[PDB]
Amino acid sequence: KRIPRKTKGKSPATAEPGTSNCEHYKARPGIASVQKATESAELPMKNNDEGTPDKRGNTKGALVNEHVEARDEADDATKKQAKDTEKAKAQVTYSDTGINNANELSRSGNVDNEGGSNQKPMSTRIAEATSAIVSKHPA
Amino acid sequence: IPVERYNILTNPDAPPTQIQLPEVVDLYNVVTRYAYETPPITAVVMGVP
Amino acid sequence: TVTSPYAPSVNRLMPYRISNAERQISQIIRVMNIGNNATVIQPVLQDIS
Amino acid sequence: YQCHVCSAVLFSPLDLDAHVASHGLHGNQRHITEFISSWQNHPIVQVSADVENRKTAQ
Amino acid sequence: DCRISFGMNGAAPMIRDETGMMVPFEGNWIFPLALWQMNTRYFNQQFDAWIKTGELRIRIEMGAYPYMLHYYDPRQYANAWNLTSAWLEEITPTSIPS
Ligand SMILES: [Zn+2]
Repeated sequence: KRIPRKTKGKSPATAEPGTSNCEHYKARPGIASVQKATESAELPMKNNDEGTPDKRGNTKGALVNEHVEARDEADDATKKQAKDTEKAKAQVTYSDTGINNANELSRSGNVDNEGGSNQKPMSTRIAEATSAIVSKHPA
Repeated sequence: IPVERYNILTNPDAPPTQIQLPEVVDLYNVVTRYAYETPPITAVVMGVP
Repeated sequence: TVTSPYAPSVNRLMPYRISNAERQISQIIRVMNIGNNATVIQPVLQDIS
Repeated sequence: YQCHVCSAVLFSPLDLDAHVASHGLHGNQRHITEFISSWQNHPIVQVSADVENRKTAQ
Repeated sequence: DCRISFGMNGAAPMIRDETGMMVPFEGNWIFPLALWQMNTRYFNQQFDAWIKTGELRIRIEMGAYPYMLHYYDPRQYANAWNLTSAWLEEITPTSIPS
């Protein structure tokens, strides 16, 4: 009865006159197609985690600017839309719309939680700031 | 042996569920064991004229 | 019209009832998750389409 | 065989005993939801997404 | 709103009248043909055993329907269940045979 885990942690009956299985009816909406569409639409949402820290305290994600991050995510969504529609150019674009949206920010791994850039990760900053004041034995 | 932790045994005039939990935790208590059933979501989809 | 029959039992446990406050808090968390990232909006609209 | 509660068709007596448990009847666990329509013969069960080798189960 | 309720511990099952009452499987009934078609399978398994040997009787109201004839010799035993069962179990949410 032991249930596994999904992740890792710290380690005279005669046949009565009603029954039959002859399959007379077929649904017009299409049970297989409806189940396929439901499978596609049932999926949970993507986990947008970049900007948040890991165990050691270092933020996750690339070191690119916020606005260029938003632009790249937009046109990647456009490419994925085209791929889903199975064409060469997406017809429902998320990028290069008519709206001027030059102030939009999208969370990236460039900025830490304090509000400073991490060109030198948090663990490295802590380590050097602590090593700056250690001392040895006299002799 | 600390008799304060074995209260329901040592202390005669103590109700079987009494616990002095914030100060000292007891090492002999009254546990309530269960046995349930968790059936799956069943339905019989009928049609409407 | 859905119908789901059953027999009289008291040891049945189907934990599924919550308050609107918890639903609203979950909705707020998901709205924060979206975070101007069109990649987490695209599949939803496409699949509902 | 058949269950006179939900009108589903079974094949083995142990199958019927295991099936009535979903309604609450005893006798002498892999499914999450179990539906059945009344105008056709096509049940639809639903099993967890991590299990292996699902035999036509959503 | 036609709902069925299974019988338990020997008590007979019951079906819901149009006026909210629930009755057993016996007597004179009146169905709309669409009401049967929408539940062609759930109804066969519940009702056919009672129409055959029990005391149930149903008046499926249709208005118009094509028919077909079967002649038999009167001086020999004849039985209609093999004909009238292959019709009930073939009623469908889209079609009916003769
Ligand atoms: Zn059943």
